[PDB]
Amino acid sequence: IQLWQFLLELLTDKSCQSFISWTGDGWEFKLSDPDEVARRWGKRKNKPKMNYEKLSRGLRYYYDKNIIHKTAGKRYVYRFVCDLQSLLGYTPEELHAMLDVK
Amino acid sequence: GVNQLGGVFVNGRPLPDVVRQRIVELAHQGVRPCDISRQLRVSHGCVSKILGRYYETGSIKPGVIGGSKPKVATPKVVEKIAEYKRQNPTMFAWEIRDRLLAERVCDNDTVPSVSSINRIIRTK
Amino acid sequence: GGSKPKVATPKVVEKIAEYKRQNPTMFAWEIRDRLLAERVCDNDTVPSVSSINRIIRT
DNA sequence: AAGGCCACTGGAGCCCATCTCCGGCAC
DNA sequence: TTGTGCCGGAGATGGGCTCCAGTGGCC
Repeated sequence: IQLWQFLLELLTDKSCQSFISWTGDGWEFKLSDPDEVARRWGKRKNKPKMNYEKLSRGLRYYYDKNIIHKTAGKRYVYRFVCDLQSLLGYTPEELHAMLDVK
Repeated sequence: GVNQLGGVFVNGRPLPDVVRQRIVELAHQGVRPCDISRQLRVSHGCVSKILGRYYETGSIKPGVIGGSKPKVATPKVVEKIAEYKRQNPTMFAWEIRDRLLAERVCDNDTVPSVSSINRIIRTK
Repeated sequence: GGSKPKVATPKVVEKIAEYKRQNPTMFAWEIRDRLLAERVCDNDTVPSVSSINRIIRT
């Protein structure tokens, strides 16, 4: 599994909303608890030494692949820029509703 | 498949020689590996491997894929079969199988099958 | 005529499918780990990581 | 008896998607 | 900055994949 997909998995699971959630603005999301997110990624890939520093580098790696962009002026805020609509078959507002996004 | 750089690739297969040549040529011309990776749409790890191998070997050729090493056709077992045939050209494969055991060159697990013994006879 | 299974036995092939049932996020080496711990295969009968992925593809 | 036939194995090398270490730059 | 936060280069990893030498019942 790829990092961007893993985050999507977390973002479409209500029980994970205390550490990662949609901001409501399109496909923008926030790592409310960046360290919990890094820990789970480390567990999913069997990488005991994963940490936010490396997770963060992983996100920077997506910048020019036009998969994910980082929102300026804030910390822990990113935005999927690939066309999730086509992949998921859902619209942003539409998916947020299925997950009860404030 | 399509990698994250948008490049078409065949999982498990070597990058076509023509692309391999272009990677070496672009680096030769001064293009940064990260730029070669992005422009040709090849993972930087692959570009890194190809270039590293080229500076070290002079070749753009990928390694040899596939195959396996002998399991029963051990170097000693093979020489023993040859020694048996030289001693008695008419000895049969199953009789060879029996002498390999009777002399303990093989266990009931190591001993080559009749097919293998003849195959060994035929080839090496 | 070709050959018959030596490790991809119907029993091992069924357990692998069962392990993929519990959690598809398993790596090949992990299937080999449980397939070995639950004593479903002998350390000399356990499929290689390559076989396990071959079994999964088939 | 030996040879043709071929499903089955596992390790070889492959590219990918990171993992990891680290230098740059702005302040 | 003897630092913090963000960016991005490239050798190291190791996963599933295709390959294929090697093997062994069968006729």
